[PDB]
Amino acid sequence: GGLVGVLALAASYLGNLQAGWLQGLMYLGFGVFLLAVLMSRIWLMIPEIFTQAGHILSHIRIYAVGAAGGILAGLLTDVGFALAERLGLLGVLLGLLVAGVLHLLILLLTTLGHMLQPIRLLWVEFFTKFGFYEENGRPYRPFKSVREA
Amino acid sequence: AASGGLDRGLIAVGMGLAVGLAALGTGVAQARIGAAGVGAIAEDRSNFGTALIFLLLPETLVIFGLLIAFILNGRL
Amino acid sequence: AASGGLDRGLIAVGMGLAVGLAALGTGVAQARIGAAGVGAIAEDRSNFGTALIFLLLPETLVIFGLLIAFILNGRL
Amino acid sequence: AASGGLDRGLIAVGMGLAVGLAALGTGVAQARIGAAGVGAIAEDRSNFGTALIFLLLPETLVIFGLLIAFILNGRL
Amino acid sequence: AASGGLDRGLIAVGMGLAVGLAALGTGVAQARIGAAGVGAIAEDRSNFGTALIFLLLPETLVIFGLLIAFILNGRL
Amino acid sequence: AASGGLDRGLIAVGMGLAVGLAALGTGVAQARIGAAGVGAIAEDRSNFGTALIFLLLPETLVIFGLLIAFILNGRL
Amino acid sequence: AASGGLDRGLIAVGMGLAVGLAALGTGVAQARIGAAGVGAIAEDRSNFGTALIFLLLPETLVIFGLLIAFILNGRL
Amino acid sequence: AASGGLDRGLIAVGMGLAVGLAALGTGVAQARIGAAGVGAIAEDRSNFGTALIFLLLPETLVIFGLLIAFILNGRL
Amino acid sequence: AASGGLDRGLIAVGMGLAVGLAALGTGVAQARIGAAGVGAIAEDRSNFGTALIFLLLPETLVIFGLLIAFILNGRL
Amino acid sequence: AASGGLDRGLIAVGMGLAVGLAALGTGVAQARIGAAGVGAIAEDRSNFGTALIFLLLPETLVIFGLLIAFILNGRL
Amino acid sequence: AASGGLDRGLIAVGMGLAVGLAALGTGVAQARIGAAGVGAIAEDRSNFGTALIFLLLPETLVIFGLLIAFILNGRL
Amino acid sequence: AASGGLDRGLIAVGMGLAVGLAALGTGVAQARIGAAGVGAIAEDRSNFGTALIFLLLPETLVIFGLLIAFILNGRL
Amino acid sequence: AASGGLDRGLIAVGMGLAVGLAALGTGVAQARIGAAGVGAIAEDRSNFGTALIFLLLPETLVIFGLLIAFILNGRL
Amino acid sequence: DDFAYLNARVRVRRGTLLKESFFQEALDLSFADFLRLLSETVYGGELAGQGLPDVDRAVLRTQAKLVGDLPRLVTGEAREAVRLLLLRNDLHNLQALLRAKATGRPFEEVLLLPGTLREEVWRQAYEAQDPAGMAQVLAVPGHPLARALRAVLRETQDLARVEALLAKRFFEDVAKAAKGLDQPALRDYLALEVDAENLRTAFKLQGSGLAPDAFFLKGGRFVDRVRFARLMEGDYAVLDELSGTPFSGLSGVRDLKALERGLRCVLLKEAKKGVQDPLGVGLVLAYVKEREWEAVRLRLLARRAYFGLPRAQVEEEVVC
Repeated sequence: GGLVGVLALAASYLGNLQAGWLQGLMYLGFGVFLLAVLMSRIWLMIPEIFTQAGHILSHIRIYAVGAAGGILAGLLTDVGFALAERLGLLGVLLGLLVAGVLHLLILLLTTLGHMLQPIRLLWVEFFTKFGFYEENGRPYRPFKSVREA
Repeated sequence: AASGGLDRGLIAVGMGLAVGLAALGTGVAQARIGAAGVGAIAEDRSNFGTALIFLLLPETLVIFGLLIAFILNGRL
Repeated sequence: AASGGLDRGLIAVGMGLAVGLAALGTGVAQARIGAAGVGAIAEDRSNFGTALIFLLLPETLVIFGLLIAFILNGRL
Repeated sequence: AASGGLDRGLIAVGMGLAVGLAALGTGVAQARIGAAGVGAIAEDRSNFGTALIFLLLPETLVIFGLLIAFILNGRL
Repeated sequence: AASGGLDRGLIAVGMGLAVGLAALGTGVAQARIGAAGVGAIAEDRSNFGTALIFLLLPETLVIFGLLIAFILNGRL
Repeated sequence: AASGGLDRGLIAVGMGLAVGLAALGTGVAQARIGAAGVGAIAEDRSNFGTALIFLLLPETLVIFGLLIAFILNGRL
Repeated sequence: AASGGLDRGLIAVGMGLAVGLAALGTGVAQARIGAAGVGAIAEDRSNFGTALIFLLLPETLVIFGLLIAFILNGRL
Repeated sequence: AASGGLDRGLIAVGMGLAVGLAALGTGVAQARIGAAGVGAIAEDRSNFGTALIFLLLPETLVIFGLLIAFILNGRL
Repeated sequence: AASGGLDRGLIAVGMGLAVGLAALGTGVAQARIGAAGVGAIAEDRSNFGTALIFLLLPETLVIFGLLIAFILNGRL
Repeated sequence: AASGGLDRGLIAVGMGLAVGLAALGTGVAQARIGAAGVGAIAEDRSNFGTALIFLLLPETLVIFGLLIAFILNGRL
Repeated sequence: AASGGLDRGLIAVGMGLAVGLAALGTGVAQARIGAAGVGAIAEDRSNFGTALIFLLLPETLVIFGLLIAFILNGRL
Repeated sequence: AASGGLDRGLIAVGMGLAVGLAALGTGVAQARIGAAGVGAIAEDRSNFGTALIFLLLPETLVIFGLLIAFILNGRL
Repeated sequence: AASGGLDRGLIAVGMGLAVGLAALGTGVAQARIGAAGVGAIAEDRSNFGTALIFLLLPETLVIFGLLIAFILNGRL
Repeated sequence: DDFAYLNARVRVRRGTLLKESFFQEALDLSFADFLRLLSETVYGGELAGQGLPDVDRAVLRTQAKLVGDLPRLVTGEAREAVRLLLLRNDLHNLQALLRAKATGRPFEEVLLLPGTLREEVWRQAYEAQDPAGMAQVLAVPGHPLARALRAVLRETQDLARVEALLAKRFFEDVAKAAKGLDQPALRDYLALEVDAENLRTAFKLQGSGLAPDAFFLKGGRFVDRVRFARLMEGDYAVLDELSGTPFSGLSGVRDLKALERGLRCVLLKEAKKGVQDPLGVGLVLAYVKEREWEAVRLRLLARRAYFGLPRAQVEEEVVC
């Protein structure tokens, strides 16, 4: 129920100039739509929806990092074989080759770290009761065991 | 774009602090709760969802900081 | 940045800083209670809710910085 | 983005820091005690009313500040 | 107030900090003693006057600012 | 309030920091003795006048900030 | 190189705070959690993943710095 | 009141630091020892005089600062 | 060498900041883990290859410094 | 005297730092020894004397700025 | 190389900073890691070649300083 | 005397820093060893000729500082 | 008094800092290890041979510097 | 703080041993000679004349003066931890008081080991008639065992059952309490004790094989209710399945006496880990254990010597 208003606010920064005004103080009625049935069950612990919102920012962050750390990886071949030193010069190609053989193996080791992030993202989703039996235990084997091969 | 100045600078300045304050808080926070899990797992392998649950969580603070840091760009 | 105004700029820097310092407070806060949290499965399932509820409170720290951000600018 | 007068950038300064520093201190303070509390509930169901009296104290520090901060600030 | 040059603004800055810096200190102070406190009631009902009293003592630091500040209040 | 030089600005400001730095130090100081402190009352209810006399000593640090404040102002 | 633009300087400063703070934070976060582990390595070559798994979550922070640095680039 | 000038500010600042730096050190010194102190009194009412006599020593530090602080400003 | 404009001047500093700072981070990270590490060797020479590998990840900070120190000089 | 040049104040500055930083060191050095020291009396009245004697050493650190200062002065 | 223009003063300061900051970090690293080891050694004489290798790792930080300083000065 | 050269002001700060900081390092060395010590006095009455013999070698160092500080001046 | 113009003073600086910052690292290293180290002899007489090999490493930092201090002098 | 002092105090304390060779002689020492050997050693400082009750008494006092002093110091995290150890044996003593209290057996003949609570607490407790009142007394200074005793007492006032269910419940309290530190070594040794207690209890109860959990104390880490159960069913194969578990000298053992020996060795091997453990509780802990282990052999060998009993009679049991 909340979401339409989210899109409303988002646009003025999301295109900056491309959008922001296909919606507005749309939020004021959209926020009401959100909470209606949380309140119908009563729920003596309603504020707790805050944490459901936290996951969204996290999902973004994991992809972002998976990308950025990703990008960084390509750029080490660039400051490891290509251009960097001084303002960026030609002979850096083979000055860096002193380093060049070295950067390759280091790079290899670390990118393995990046792929655990796909799974970190996934782990956000897996125990968040979106068609799942685990919920910090609960009869059924962890998901941990399920995906590996 | 265009020559800097102290006002532009004031907004330019704050961008690192926003990410940094939030980032620092997530790491220290993660270090004690995060620390708690290896023994729990060891003792009770079944208990892992908790260990696993501790680490994700402080990290929301850093995400907020970065957002403030970003927003200043495109207003700087 | 902004309209300009070094004074306005001065009020602007700190509105964010208010948000950042609190974020730092919120994480550390989550960490000590989180440590209690490994304890929680053990102590009482009934109290588990309490432990969980205990976590809810620190984000308020943050709220003060943002109130200062809404109220301050636009106004300036 | 607008403007005010010369005063506001200067007057603003202690107002943010006041909310942020107290807030940071409050988060740590409340958290350790919040953690501490949990042994008492299991042990004594009775202490839950006590727990209700106990926890409150560091958070007050900010409230006085909002009152003064408004008389000073938002004074434009 | 919300009028005046930059210099007057400096006298304003530190008033919050007196209160704020002390506030940060009070929270940490409250956390160790407070932690000590929960057990004292919990085991010992008799200890309630002491425990209730105990948490208070660091808190004085902040308070000094409020009396002078209040007599000042809005003079500037 | 009042307007004048750069000199006036340093002294007016400083009244809080002097108090604040010491305050932060005192709070932690009182806290270690205090946490320990809760136990003596528990042990000897009888001792309570002694215990009451005992706690006091670290608290002096703040008072110096106030002493320097009496001297400094008058250029405020 | 040479005499940097007034603009380039504002962003260039803040460029450092992001890389240094996150990098430092990750190493320390890894170190405490890292410290707890060692008997397990000996015990179980297979179980090894848990201490290791612990380290991965903090790893996000540094990478965040690179993203904000990325948007700035060509203005710096 | 007072008036500015580049020379004066350096002396105006430092008088407090001499006292302040010592104050922080003294408090921490007392805190650790003070905590240790509390049992000795309780059993041995006799040990109370000793507990006090032991406790006293770090406070001298501040006084050194005061002599030096006095020496700085007089020029001002 | 000789005179430098604002970019060069800013970088000249940071070449040093970089070398000192990384070393500091590396040391702290190393202190907690390093303290933990040793008993295992005594027990197991066999695991020693694993140990030799074990210490390594925070240490990365120093190497980044040499490449950047190299890069800075030449915009210097 | 009066507002002299920048130098008298600047030269004045560094004298304090030596004394102050060292002062902080004395208190802490004394703190570890004293706290342990309270335990020493308890454990051994005969070992109480070493602790008592031990506590004395750190205070020299403050003095170190002053001996070089006495000889120097005739240039303030 | 001796007196010169605007760039040089900046490298000369920071050349020192490179050395100072790394030295503090190495020392801290040795203190915790170093402290655990000797009992292990007491048992394991066996480790002694290993002991020459084990201590060795934080110490690299110092070496890093000599190249950056030498190349900077003692080479410019 | 009084105000003088630009060289003196720049030079003056760090002379003090050299004398005070070395003092802090020597003091910390005493504090931890002292802490270990009362059980040690009991244990190792035996080391005293030796203990006495090591102790001698560093005290010469203190004199080197006073000298170096004395000799350097001629730029102050 | 002394010579004027900023540049020599600017070059002058790092020699004192070299003594202070490195000294904090040596002290922190010396204190924790030294307490175990003198002690190693006390329990374990065999460890005196070990102690002779083990303790030794921090001592290099000051002596190269005096040689370098000499090298530094000639820049100024 | 104060484990700077504690490990160090311990470092000196660890010296007053009566070496392995003491015990080896003792095999070959008559009672008089055994006594002579003892009088020249630290137990000798509590030995006046010659005679076994005196040896044993000397042991109590010897352990007392070097360790028993320590519970009054309670202030460090560690001191509290140490308090837990002592509390457990003492918990036995408390049981001895409770049981004494119930059968018209007087208060006066129940020796206590160095107590966190003084003589008068015990006296009051004894003197505080109702089972609630006795328990309430122990709580006056504070005693997690008081409250536990009460917790068990809340349902009925049946002394023996209260003691039994309490022992399980207390070791359950302990499980949390030991967890409430960290200073692992005590925790570890204790964990091995849980396993060990389970093995012996199952052993004591074997062939009963009822509802095992009433006798299975929880906190098994290589043992579980079923393994316990199986042994209690009489299935000895459990020890043969509890192999490659941390308890290897129990393998194939079919007697409790040898069982206790193996267990002592395993746990001892764990206790021995502490020798230069910092805040990590090992150096003091191990030291307490040394005094313990020494005491065991001395008393055993004292009798051996006294009655002239074989070398072979002590041979399994004065080594681990």
